[PDB]
Amino acid sequence: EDDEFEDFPIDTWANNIWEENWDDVEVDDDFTNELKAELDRYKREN
Amino acid sequence: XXXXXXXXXXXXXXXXXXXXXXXXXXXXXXXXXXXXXXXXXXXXXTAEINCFMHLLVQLFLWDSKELEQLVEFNRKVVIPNLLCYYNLRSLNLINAKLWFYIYLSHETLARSSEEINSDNQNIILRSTMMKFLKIASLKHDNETKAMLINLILRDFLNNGEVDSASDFISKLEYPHTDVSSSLEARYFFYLSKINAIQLDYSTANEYIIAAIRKAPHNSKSLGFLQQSNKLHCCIQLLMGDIPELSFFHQSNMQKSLLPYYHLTKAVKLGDLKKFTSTITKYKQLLLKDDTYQLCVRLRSNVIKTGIRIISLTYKKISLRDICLKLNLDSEQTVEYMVSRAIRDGVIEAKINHEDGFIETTELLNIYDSEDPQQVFDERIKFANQLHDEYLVSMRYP
Amino acid sequence: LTKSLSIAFENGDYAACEKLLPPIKIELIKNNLLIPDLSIQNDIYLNDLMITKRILEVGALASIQTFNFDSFENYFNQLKPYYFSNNHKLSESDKKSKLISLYLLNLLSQNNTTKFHSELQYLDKHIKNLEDDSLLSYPIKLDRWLMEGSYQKAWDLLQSGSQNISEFDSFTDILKSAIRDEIAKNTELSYDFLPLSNIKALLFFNNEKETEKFALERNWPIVNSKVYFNTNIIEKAMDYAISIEN
Repeated sequence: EDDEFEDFPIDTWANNIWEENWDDVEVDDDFTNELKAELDRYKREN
Repeated sequence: XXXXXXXXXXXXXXXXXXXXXXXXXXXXXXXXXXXXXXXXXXXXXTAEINCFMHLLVQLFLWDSKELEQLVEFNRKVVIPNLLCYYNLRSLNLINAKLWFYIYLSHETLARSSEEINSDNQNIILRSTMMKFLKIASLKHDNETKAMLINLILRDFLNNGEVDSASDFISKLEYPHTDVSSSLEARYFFYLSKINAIQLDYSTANEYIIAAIRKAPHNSKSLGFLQQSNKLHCCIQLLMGDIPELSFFHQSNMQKSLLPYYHLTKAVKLGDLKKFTSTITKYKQLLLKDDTYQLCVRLRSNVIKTGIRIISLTYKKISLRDICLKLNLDSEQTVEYMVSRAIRDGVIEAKINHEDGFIETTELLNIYDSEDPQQVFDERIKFANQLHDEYLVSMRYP
Repeated sequence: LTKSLSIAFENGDYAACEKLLPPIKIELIKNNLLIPDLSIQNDIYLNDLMITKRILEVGALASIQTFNFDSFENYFNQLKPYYFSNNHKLSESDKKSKLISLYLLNLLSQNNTTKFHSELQYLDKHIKNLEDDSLLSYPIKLDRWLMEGSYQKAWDLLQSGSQNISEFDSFTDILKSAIRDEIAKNTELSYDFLPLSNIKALLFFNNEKETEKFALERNWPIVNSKVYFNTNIIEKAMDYAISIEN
């Protein structure tokens, strides 16, 4: 019960142990940096 | 020498299902070959093995990478040979491996150069394949039928004809019972596909799922799974159901799914410009298969997502702001799009026009009243006849 | 006969074309048993196919105004080998560029989406030299915008068919209505309450009275410019029981 599948070639190319939620790989990295500017930006005005 | 196997393979010439087994090792019987070993058959001469040795010629060439006289061979030789095999019943099973290659190089030949001689040739080709598709259909050889069917389907989709193939299926009955699971999954594959392009999704995920089940695995059977799944992600996505990450991490295949893994990140977020940008990024990559024009349909789905998220995260929003979050030009654009989303059973809102803000519907208490009675009742009954059904199909012991 | 069609379309009257076709259909039955399907791929044969194309072409173009739509699909089906057999000489006629687009648009008019996208996939590998969509963006784009659900651009295309204008104006009047119900069928569930001027704004009326024409046709009760769009428990118990003790 073996056939070559020569018709479907395996793709040719031109060249984290924990399971992830997507938002794991959201990983937008923003908040740490955006925050500080938000905090101080605020309290300079008040 | 090694030709003993060729003689030992001829010891498989006794009767009936031996051929099946005969084929199995013959799958790997092509590991060693020589032109002088060709002279073996020269000394070996019967016809029922004549076609088979022609198989060995094809296998020899295609593996040897020379396609010219392989197809040239298909014509000049196979046609004389083809007539003889028609009388035989056993030969039809053997020829399937034959046909499997016949089309192949020809298709592969199309990737060498463009000529209308290839056109007329392949018109003849398909024509024949339908001819003794009918002939074999009356001869009731399941395997060679299914194979041939698959080959002409693959022809329609190397062409652009989904419809001709569809109505073709409409008049088809498939040799279901006795098959090769690989051919079965080639069928379910093509089937699911064309059934999808026609914009009916909910039956496509079925046949492709079966193309996952019925397919073998090994190390060779990969590319079929790689390719299929490259489709399966598309259907799952169009239908509106995001696939889970582990679907994008499975085996070697995970290197190929990458653009799709850049689509869902685009889709789930519901941010159009990122989507479009990605489509431009990977476009050419997505063209090597035809999943492309499937994927470019998502522009509907993406926006649906955008609306649904803007809904779940806000009770009521001025149209202005939705139009900002979705980047769109005009509010007038919006309430067309949102008015659409509502009808589709997505948002469950209403729209305040004169102030122009969407308001999403609430849960409105009512527990102390009898509405939970009605609701629970419907759910109950619909649980019963599930129980019923599962006891009606239960009868078999 | 062979000059009769020349006199029909060169005549310029498409009812003269129309009823002038059936008498040609017979010599197209014999010649049909001769010329079409072009299997011979013969070089000197070029004349037969050259004429034949234009024959069916005015078959379709005439078929438009005459409501004969499906028929020329047939013709279009019959035309398929001609433009889609690769050649520079065979596939040229601009009646292609307008005709195909006409056909796609037909498919939209009939709300057959399956056939439509199937056709997209078809045309793709042939036209694959395709630059944007030159004329053909009209039906395509016309489809994508209503797929997404942004109509205003679509309606705009309906205003933009007049540049290349042909009798698909009729189709326009089809598609136009085909859109409005949508918005209607949309807005029915959208929100219950509209000022008449706003209905005019949505449905792309240039008229105030066409509105309540439509709304009556839609059965919408109208208030002065402003429209509005709108088992005992014991039993249940015994029901659960009798369902259990079967």
